[PDB]
Amino acid sequence: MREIVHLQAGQCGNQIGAKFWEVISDEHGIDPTGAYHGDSDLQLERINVYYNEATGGKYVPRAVLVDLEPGTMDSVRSGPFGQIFRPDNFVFGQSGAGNNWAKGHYTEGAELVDSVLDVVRKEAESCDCLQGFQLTHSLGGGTGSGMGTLLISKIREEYPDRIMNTFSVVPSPKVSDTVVEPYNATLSVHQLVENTDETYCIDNEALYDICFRTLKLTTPTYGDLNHLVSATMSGVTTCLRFPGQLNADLRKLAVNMVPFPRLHFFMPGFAPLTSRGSQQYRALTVPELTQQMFDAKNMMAACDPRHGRYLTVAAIFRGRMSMKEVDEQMLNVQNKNSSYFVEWIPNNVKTAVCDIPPRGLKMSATFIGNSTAIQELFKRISEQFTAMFRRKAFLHWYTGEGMDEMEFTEAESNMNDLVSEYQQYQ
Amino acid sequence: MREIVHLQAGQCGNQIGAKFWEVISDEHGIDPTGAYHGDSDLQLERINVYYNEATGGKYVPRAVLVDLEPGTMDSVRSGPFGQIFRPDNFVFGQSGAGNNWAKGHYTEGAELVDSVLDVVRKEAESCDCLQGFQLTHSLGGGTGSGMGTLLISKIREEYPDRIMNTFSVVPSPKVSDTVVEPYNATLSVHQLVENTDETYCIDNEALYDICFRTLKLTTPTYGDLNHLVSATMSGVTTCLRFPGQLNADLRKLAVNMVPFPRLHFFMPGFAPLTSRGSQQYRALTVPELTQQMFDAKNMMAACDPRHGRYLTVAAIFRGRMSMKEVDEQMLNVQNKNSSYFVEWIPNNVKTAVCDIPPRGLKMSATFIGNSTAIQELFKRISEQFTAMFRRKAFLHWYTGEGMDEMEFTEAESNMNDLVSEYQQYQ
Amino acid sequence: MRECISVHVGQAGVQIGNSCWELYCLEHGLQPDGTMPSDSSFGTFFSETGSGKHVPRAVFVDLEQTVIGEIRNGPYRSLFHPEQLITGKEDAANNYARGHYTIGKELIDSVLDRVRKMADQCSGLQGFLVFHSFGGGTGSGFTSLLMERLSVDYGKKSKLEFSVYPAPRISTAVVEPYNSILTTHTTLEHSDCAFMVDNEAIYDICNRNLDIERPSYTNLNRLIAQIVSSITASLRFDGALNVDLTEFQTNLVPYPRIHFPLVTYSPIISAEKAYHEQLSVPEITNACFEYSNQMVKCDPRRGKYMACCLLYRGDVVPKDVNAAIAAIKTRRSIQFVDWCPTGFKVGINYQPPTAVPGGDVAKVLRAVCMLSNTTAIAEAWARLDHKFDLMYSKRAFVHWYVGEGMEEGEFSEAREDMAALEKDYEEVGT
Ligand SMILES: CC(=O)O[C@H]1C(=O)[C@@]2(C)[C@H]([C@H](OC(=O)c3ccccc3)[C@]3(O)C[C@H](OC(=O)[C@H](O)[C@@H](NC(=O)c4ccccc4)c4ccccc4)C(C)=C1C3(C)C)[C@]1(OC(C)=O)CO[C@@H]1C[C@@H]2O
Ligand SMILES: CC(=O)O[C@H]1C(=O)[C@@]2(C)[C@H]([C@H](OC(=O)c3ccccc3)[C@]3(O)C[C@H](OC(=O)[C@H](O)[C@@H](NC(=O)c4ccccc4)c4ccccc4)C(C)=C1C3(C)C)[C@]1(OC(C)=O)CO[C@@H]1C[C@@H]2O
Ligand SMILES: Nc1nc2c(ncn2[C@@H]2O[C@H](COP(=O)(O)OP(=O)(O)OP(=O)(O)O)[C@@H](O)[C@H]2O)c(=O)[nH]1
Ligand SMILES: Nc1nc2c(ncn2[C@@H]2O[C@H](COP(=O)(O)OP(=O)(O)O)[C@@H](O)[C@H]2O)c(=O)[nH]1
Ligand SMILES: Nc1nc2c(ncn2[C@@H]2O[C@H](COP(=O)(O)OP(=O)(O)O)[C@@H](O)[C@H]2O)c(=O)[nH]1
Ligand SMILES: [Mg+2]
Repeated sequence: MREIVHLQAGQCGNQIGAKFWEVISDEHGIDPTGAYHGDSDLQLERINVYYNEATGGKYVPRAVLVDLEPGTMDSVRSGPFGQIFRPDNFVFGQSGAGNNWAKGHYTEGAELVDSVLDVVRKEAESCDCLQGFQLTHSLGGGTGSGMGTLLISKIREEYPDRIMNTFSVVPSPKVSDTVVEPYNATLSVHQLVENTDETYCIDNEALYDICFRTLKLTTPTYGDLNHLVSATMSGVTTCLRFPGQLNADLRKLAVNMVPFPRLHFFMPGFAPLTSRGSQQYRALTVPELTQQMFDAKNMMAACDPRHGRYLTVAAIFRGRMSMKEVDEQMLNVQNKNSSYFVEWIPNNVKTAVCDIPPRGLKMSATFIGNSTAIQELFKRISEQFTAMFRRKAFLHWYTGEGMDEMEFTEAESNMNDLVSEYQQYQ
Repeated sequence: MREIVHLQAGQCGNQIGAKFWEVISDEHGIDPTGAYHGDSDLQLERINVYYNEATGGKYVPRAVLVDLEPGTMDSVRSGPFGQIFRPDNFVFGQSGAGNNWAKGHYTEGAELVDSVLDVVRKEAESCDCLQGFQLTHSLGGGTGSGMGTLLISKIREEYPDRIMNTFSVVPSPKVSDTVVEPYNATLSVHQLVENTDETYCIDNEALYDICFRTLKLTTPTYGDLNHLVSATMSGVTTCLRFPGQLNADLRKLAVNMVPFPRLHFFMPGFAPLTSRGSQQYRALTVPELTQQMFDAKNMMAACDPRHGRYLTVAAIFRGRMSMKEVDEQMLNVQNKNSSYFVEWIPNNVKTAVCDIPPRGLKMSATFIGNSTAIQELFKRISEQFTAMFRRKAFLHWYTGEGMDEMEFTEAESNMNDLVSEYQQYQ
Repeated sequence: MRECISVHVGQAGVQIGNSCWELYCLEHGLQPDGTMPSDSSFGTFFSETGSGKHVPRAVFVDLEQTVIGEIRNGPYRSLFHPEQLITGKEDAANNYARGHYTIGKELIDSVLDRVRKMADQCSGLQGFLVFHSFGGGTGSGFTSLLMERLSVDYGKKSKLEFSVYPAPRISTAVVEPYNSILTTHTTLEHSDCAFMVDNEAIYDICNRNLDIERPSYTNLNRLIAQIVSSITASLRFDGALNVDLTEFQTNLVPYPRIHFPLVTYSPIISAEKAYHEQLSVPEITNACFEYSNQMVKCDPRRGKYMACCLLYRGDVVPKDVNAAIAAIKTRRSIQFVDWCPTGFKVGINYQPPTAVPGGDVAKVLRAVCMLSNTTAIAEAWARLDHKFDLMYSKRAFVHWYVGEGMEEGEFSEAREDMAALEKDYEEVGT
């Protein structure tokens, strides 16, 4: 019944993934041992969406864990929930990607993908009706960017009609840890624009802006960033895991969210987010969830939506709430902000409403933006790429893996073609 | 009342036998002293099938123990249940078989068989109505292969109408401990095809495959292999030891299982088998017992049944279960797998159902396959035999016992005649 | 039941015996005075008298007094029966013909009388264990006189024979090639399984594995005895897969004359390294296929394997052994003959290897002795018959053998019979 297969690539993809599995195990009431310990029948009704039943009523999550180094598998397996995953589903190399896309895609991960893909088959053949693939990765570095997009290509060729749905942490100039980040991302975005049905563009600069300007955390870690990402991952699948007044499958999102085939680079958000010391003073209700959700400080990519227009927004609400009040606020937003929505679509907002809010809050909303403002994320990567590439800097590490200079020229060409298609509807 | 006489030959036959006597003594509730200590009247109702009553209500098992060396008698007599057997029924030589069939059949065991056979008479004359002989041995080495088939020939000539039923551990290439294994087996199979009414072909390669790929044991011993064999030995006689919804004697198996006289080389299996750490997650029920029982990894010979077709299968179930559910699953299997059963037999499955499941499980099934895939077990022995015999290697150890080269030629001739009769119905 | 008569001949056989009986006494818990403080495990090697004294089933024979008078005076003077330590007056002088025709001709009917008085105390005697030098005058000539008698007196009984054989370069005598070639009739006609061993191969094993830079013969004999303890362990102890002394031969010997296996032991290891190596069943199995651990200086890769007996002892499980031999079958450098598709005979015994307390060889949970019939051993024969050919072309020492009652034609008749054995081992590889 609409099973999902989930795949984790590199350090970032395994870290946002290993936090996601702690979040949806809390929702479904699954113990770190894999045993069920929840309150409610609704937690158990759709446990098959993310888990396999095994003997003694132990639940085994349908993750595949992929890396070119053992050290992230060792960090996940030893972690808060590490014992939950199937030992056979940890698929790994020994020598890493070197932060090189071409090691991921052509050498170190091209060896390993035959050992990954045949595990993706064992999980997809155990499904009753697979709806799709949910892949967590980063576009900087070499494992997530280059092996993860190799793996997207292989699963896309094998499962052409299932939803391919990716959560993609990607570079920005003011929060960076790699010299060759622009190269790896430009080579990787070239695969995402052709193969994925949805890609949720996420940024460490925007995830730090939520931690300082909303949550007021003094020292936000990667563990705090991974918690913001995984809340929106739990959010968008909610309507195949729980009952609701308006149900929306990942495909019911895609049909409404993607006007023209390639414009599927979304930008997620979440509400309510409150400063930890301030919760007692806030009224949780649909118009406050709306005034947070649609504000430029809440979105998890550096793009200010005031630099573009939305094509479509989806607001996937959770909790006991009025359909008049939801339909009123999703009208009031796009009429009072009409200069920020495209005027050749007569209603830009999809709504969905689940009856079951996250554990410990009365309501919640996961936001998905599609906006021409995502041109700014692809533009700044393309101009960092260009300034290195005009002087061929660092290319011997990629051409040493047998990659052509022509593949860089063709990747940055396809990047400007993606920038041009969003700028066309501005 | 349908007594069985049981006979153990060589190291392997005395080891699978001395474990079998621990298993059926647990079933019948007999103490290692020979005293009855069981729960139930049904344990005592048919205790005569495998035991003699003696003074003080001590029970003495109707085993004959045969070896050409004292050291296995010493290992059995000192063992977990060794004190149970009659001291007169340990019949043994001093100098061993040297892993030589011709020492077993012509010299060392030809001296001893006059002292064995006259004990088989004392046990068979103490029977009220003997149904048959249940002989445990191996086809590699020299004692079980060559003395055990001498003893089959002598008991067959003396008791022509009683069931001769043998459990026969036999060679395979990847799990071998003897250089001359192919010779000994080819000389021994030539006796089994003519004399036995049933032979249950068992392999150490398949018994190790159950221990690693099903039970997940890290270090399986011969004691763990002997436990898998003896579960299916207890299984096939169950219907003359306990009540049931469908009773099947060893003869009621043979009439249904053996279409043409010589095609009686069966291939056993058992269910449920579960990884020791996983039992609480498994539902014990007839369709899970079926999906284990009819799968190629469960059978105790190296033959994958997907390399042939079954002639007949017998499924001897034990436990409180529905006849609709048994008859439904034994239909669903041979209709959904119809390419793996011969289509000149209109129903290939015999069923039997005993009311008393093994101590500590709610249900169990013992599987008996007859399949044209058993050609592969006889073929690989015949080709190992051929590659040595073309250069007469090792033959001075057999011809030194007065055996002819013509007897090797005639044994391998009769082996290819057995391969051809299974391949004929493919 | 399960007795063995051990016959120790010449200096090499007696000095290997003085290591064998040093080991067997420790392994069965017998004091060097033959008493036993506190199961019949000792019965293969020791007769028990009513005083509670265990007396070894051994005969020690030398044509000169010096080495056995040392056994009659050292710590084992109270172990042996005084008339089964047998000596002559006159050395055999590294001359086969003194051992066989002239000097050993006098002691032989006394040597047989002791072997008769030992066999009459057995009940199902398993065989003979005969220890000797191929290069010695007593080693070659007296063993060949004795074996000819035992092969008419005890024709059915298995005769296992442990031979210190001449090396590629290391030698102690000029006439070592003559005595060895004259012995080849003994091993071919009057032996059932003959374990050739080489001083130079054990010297290299000692250097590489024990890290002893300069070993004596006490270091060699403590390895040669350890192999015979492991061959006999299934006769003496409980195991998962015990191997009878004829069960061994039915898997080792493919053809009547092809009964010259190599032998090797693993792990040979010192206390410096035994605490850092894993010594898993996989490693000690693979160590037996290294040219580095063969106790004859020939390369197994220049041959084909006919059969291997892997005789494990100590803490091992048939799971591990099958998983190990599966990797050996996978390696293309370890090549078996086309006609032996099974290849391996496995034995498994529950008794660990006993340490001699004074020794270099460390305490370990596991050992394997691999005894292995392979075509490669024909090179150790091709070395030595090329040493023989240079000397017999000159008749270089022949007057010492002709002078002591040998026919001159026996040298040609022995070089001829060796060429027919070296033919047979080349013929079966194909
Ligand atoms: C008494 C009270 O009001 O407790 C709240 C709380 O104080 C606040 C501040 C919580 C708290 O959130 C954080 O501290 C936080 C820190 C870094 C990054 C993200 C969150 C809270 O920890 C988080 C926690 O939320 C959950 O448990 C959700 O179900 C969430 N899952 C987890 O956070 C989780 C934690 C550990 C293990 C497994 C899951 C979730 C979100 C989306 C989809 C599914 C589940 C809640 C209600 C609270 C606390 C406990 C203080 C907030 O988070 C949520 C998701 O509600 C942060 O802003 C909101 C507003 C809440 O009022
Ligand atoms: C609490 C619980 O579930 O205990 C089980 C158990 O955990 C499992 C794993 C058992 C266990 O089996 C083994 O450990 C095993 C190991 C090597 C080879 C064969 C078995 C069990 O030991 C075996 C034991 O089975 C029996 O006692 C049967 O009556 C069996 N007889 C014996 O095993 C036996 C043992 C000692 C002395 C005498 C008999 C039998 C089988 C066929 C016909 C007659 C009797 C059982 C139920 C269990 C344990 C105890 C864990 C399993 O075996 C059986 C026969 O049920 C292995 O797969 C099954 C599934 C069971 O769930
Ligand atoms: N390993 C080992 N080899 C020995 C030992 N003693 C002698 N040898 C070998 O014995 C071989 C020569 O045989 P001899 O020692 O002369 O044999 P022998 O029977 O005493 O000969 P004779 O004195 O003529 O009777 C040499 O190659 C030596 O290396 C010993 O204790 N251990
Ligand atoms: N949110 C998040 N970002 C991470 C984490 N670890 C690394 N990153 C960041 O995103 C990039 C991820 O690249 P990485 O996953 O290391 O490359 P890979 O291992 O070769 O795929 C890094 O440069 C970091 O800036 C993590 O746990 N969480
Ligand atoms: N299952 C099982 N197999 C054994 C056992 N002992 C030996 N075997 C194996 O099967 C073969 C049996 O031959 P064996 O019984 O030793 O020959 P015999 O004593 O001359 O009849 C051996 O080569 C082993 O591989 C045992 O206890 N159980
Ligand atoms: Mg001497």
